[PDB]
Amino acid sequence: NQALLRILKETEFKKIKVLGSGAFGTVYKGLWIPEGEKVKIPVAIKELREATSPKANKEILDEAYVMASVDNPHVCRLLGICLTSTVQLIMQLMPFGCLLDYVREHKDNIGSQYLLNWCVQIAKGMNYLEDRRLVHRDLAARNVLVKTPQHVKITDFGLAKLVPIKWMALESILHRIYTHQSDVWSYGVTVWELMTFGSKPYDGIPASEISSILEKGERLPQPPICTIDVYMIMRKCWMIDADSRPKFRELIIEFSKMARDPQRYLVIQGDERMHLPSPTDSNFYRALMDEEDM
Amino acid sequence: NQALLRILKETEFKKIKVLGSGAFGTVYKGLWIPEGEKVKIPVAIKELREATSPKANKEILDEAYVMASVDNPHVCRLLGICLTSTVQLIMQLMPFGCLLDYVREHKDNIGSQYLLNWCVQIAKGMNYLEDRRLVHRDLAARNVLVKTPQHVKITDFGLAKLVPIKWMALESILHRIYTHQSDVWSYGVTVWELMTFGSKPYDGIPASEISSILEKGERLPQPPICTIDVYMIMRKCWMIDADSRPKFRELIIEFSKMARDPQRYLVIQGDERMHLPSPTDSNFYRALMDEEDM
Ligand SMILES: O=C(Nc1nccs1)[C@@H](c1cc(F)ccc1O)N1Cc2ccc(-c3ccc(N4CCNCC4)cc3)cc2C1=O
Ligand SMILES: O=C(Nc1nccs1)[C@@H](c1cc(F)ccc1O)N1Cc2ccc(-c3ccc(N4CCNCC4)cc3)cc2C1=O
Ligand SMILES: Nc1ncnc2c1ncn2[C@@H]1O[C@H](COP(=O)(O)OP(=O)(O)NP(=O)(O)O)[C@@H](O)[C@H]1O
Ligand SMILES: Nc1ncnc2c1ncn2[C@@H]1O[C@H](COP(=O)(O)OP(=O)(O)NP(=O)(O)O)[C@@H](O)[C@H]1O
Ligand SMILES: [Mg+2]
Ligand SMILES: [Mg+2]
Repeated sequence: NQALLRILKETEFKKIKVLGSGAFGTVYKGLWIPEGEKVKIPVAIKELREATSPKANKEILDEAYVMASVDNPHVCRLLGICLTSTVQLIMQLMPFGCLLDYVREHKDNIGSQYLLNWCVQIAKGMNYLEDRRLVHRDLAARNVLVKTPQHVKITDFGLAKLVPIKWMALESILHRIYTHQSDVWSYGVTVWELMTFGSKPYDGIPASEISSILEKGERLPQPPICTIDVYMIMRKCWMIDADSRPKFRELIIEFSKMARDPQRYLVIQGDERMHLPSPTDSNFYRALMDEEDM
Repeated sequence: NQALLRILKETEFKKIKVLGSGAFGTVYKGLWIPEGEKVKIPVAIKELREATSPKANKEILDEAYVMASVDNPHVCRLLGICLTSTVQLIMQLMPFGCLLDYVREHKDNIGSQYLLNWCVQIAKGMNYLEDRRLVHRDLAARNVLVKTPQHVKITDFGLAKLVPIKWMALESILHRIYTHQSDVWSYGVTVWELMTFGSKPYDGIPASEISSILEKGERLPQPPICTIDVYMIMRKCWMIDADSRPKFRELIIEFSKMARDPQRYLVIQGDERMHLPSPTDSNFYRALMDEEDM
């Protein structure tokens, strides 16, 4: 339990490059230098923006042990923490970045088989989080990391009382209710990000006005490459009654069915001439970057 | 089968730094750039020093497929090949280097648990090679790679069908006989390298006079940290009768027995101030550098 979260000394790692910033911190590419060793191992470091107090560190530590205990091929694990004045958090570095930036930069080379398989994998990780009784609260394409193009992992979940309005279920906006079923709403938006190759949802609509447009029944529009079979799934994720939305276990089955005939369900120009994963190219990736079970 | 060996294009990888050179080639730290991707993935590249011909490449390819088919936590797998005029071979890059360079650099900080556990692991991979009926032919501390300080893997085996005199069994020197039993002889020298923290075997004896001294019954001397129990095992690996030498399956059992009470079997000054990593440090290493099953 507590051996899954490594407490690091300031001196055994170094921030070398800024990767980005979000709501609660700045993420750096870093190097871990093990004590007494000569190697430098790349890591990702998130330094929190606000300074905390030794008793606030007790709250952080309690949740951090939980996030270090996940064990699933499609869920990132928190690896370590350094309790400086501003707390720093360490996880595995993903050289491919987040899935949002990935679908934007490769939006002219991504076939339906990849897109559908990413949907399957994100649903697998969320179903695991539900089994562990962990609500994500901030599912979005930026919080799905690409370990390899064939293997994505959910990250930055579990942050309970520590706002991404345009990804949140109506009841989360109005009442601060976060459940596994509002994660299903955020899943639909995340899929919409992938199918639009990374468009901003509700572009140009002020966040303070989103719950008004949701209450009047407007939802994100049908992405051009999405058939209606895919679009109904996304829309069912945005039902006002949370208990009527699909469950993650069901979303696994439906997108796995569609992934077995991906060109029937996504309509992409050039899809027949698009890279798909050969066993040779997959064996190479896993041996170089991705040795974990799946 | 042949999906286990990736055939690479010249343009998808680059040599960036020379790591060392041996009998048949020069090893580089390199980078793989996947087609259509932006990331740069570190690899190790061995360029053979003599250029080959398309028909000689068929021989190389037949063997490269066999070396790409090993699956054991303690045996490195060949990952890819590029058929340039001088052939280039690609495998995982080990930032810790080979065990010979590592034991030399940490010779004042290596405890008995590590050394005995390295002997076990080297024996596990060799026993696997024997189960696969693959003769190593060039086992030596330089051909054991450190994936993490806790996990070593044997490399550069199998150049059979197709000289390190001081690691070779007498029958291999005199008769070019290489068997699993002569690998056991090379294992004995390898353990001697580790227990002397990387001393050169038979230092000051010309290689051309080695078969003379072995026939006369001379062997490597007992390293200062080895009890008679450990040295007796090494000596049994250097018996002239190949079938009287221990089997790798036996060497696993015996060195595991010693690793469960390591200070009784190795006498290292300061050993009580150096032990294995806690579970915390093993979990951290494995998540960052070493996700494979064991
Ligand atoms: O480290 C993460 N991302 C990374 N990117 C790159 C490198 S690390 C993810 C993350 C990584 C995972 F691998 C898995 C899950 C996960 O959530 N975390 C973990 C985490 C734990 C705790 C906190 C936390 C809790 C409480 C408080 N305060 C102020 C308000 N009131 C109470 C006291 C401040 C901060 C934040 C995070 C977080 O952002
Ligand atoms: O590449 C290896 N090391 C590495 N270091 C860093 C990067 S790659 C290991 C290696 C790596 C492993 F991961 C596992 C086993 C293994 O052996 N190989 C593999 C290999 C295959 C073939 C050959 C080969 C075969 C025949 C010939 N002929 C042609 C006919 N006329 C003249 C000579 C020349 C060369 C050599 C090797 C070799 O050295
Ligand atoms: N483990 C990681 N490896 C590589 N890049 C990462 C990693 N974690 C996060 N990033 C990148 O770091 C940047 C900022 O991450 P983060 O601060 O979590 O912001 P965000 O996810 O964009 N926003 P937020 O919704 O608040 O979590 C993003 O571009 C991520 O792609
Ligand atoms: N995968 C690897 N990762 C990192 N370093 C490596 C790797 N493979 C080999 N090396 C290093 O590269 C150098 C040369 O490798 P190599 O050409 O096989 O020579 P060698 O094994 O030392 N001698 P030989 O018995 O002739 O093969 C050595 O210093 C090794 O430590
Ligand atoms: Mg994030
Ligand atoms: Mg070698």
